[PDB]
Amino acid sequence: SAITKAILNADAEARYLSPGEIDVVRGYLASGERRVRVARVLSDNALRIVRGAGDTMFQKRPDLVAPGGNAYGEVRTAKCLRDLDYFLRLVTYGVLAGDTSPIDEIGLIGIKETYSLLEVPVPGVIDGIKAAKQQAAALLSSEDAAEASFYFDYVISAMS
Amino acid sequence: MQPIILRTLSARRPVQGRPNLETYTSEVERWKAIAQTQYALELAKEMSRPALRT
Ligand SMILES: CCC1=C(C)/C(=C/C2=NC(=C\c3[nH]c(/C=C4\NC(=O)[C@H](C)[C@H]4CC)c(C)c3CCC(=O)O)/C(CCC(=O)O)=C2C)NC1=O
Repeated sequence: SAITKAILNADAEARYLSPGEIDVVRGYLASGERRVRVARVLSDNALRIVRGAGDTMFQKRPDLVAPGGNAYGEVRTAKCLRDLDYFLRLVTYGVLAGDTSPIDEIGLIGIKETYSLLEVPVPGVIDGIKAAKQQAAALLSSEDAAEASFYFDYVISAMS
Repeated sequence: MQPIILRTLSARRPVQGRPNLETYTSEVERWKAIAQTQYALELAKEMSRPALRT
């Protein structure tokens, strides 16, 4: 959270929250209702966003679901769609929490070597996440789209 | 027996061989991917359920 990050900085320096930390927390608390609105819209349309993202990613890379592909098979395609759903949920978490920590502890620390061991092609994951981002921006207004795109782009960048 | 009766008329079809079906094959692969995705969504929903809450 923004609050957790500010408090951890104060605690590590053994001091009360500074005027800048207080202003950060005030800004986050002021943005709370907008964050909740965006997160609610994303959570209500999770199935549509993931279904469209998977369609777009498999259309752009038919080799994934072709024989010999990483996602080939019912169980593997299920796991791929499940990962897309996971990343969408984590983006909603980041939007609510006002920082990238939930996305880090839950889904981005160790994902690189995880996907490396399983030979999961990271460009395909990035394509799926960009597809999810576009599906989401379709549902959100321009300002809400920008807010959600911050965390979508963070996930994309952390994958690469 | 002196009418002109035509016995062996040529058929419409040309002598060539069957054309390749690569594009049709790719489009069928696309439909198969679309069909696989909707069942994969159900199994993926089953995958995200909690662990030991039976
Ligand atoms: C909640 C946070 C969280 C994340 C993010 C997560 C990702 C994740 N995906 C995995 C497997 C997988 N992940 C994918 C998905 C990828 N392969 C496809 O080609 C696509 C390019 C791409 C998805 C867009 C696939 C196909 C597997 C199975 C591969 C295998 O069995 O080796 C695994 C290994 C364990 C398992 O099989 O379930 C993890 C840890 N797990 C988590 O607990």
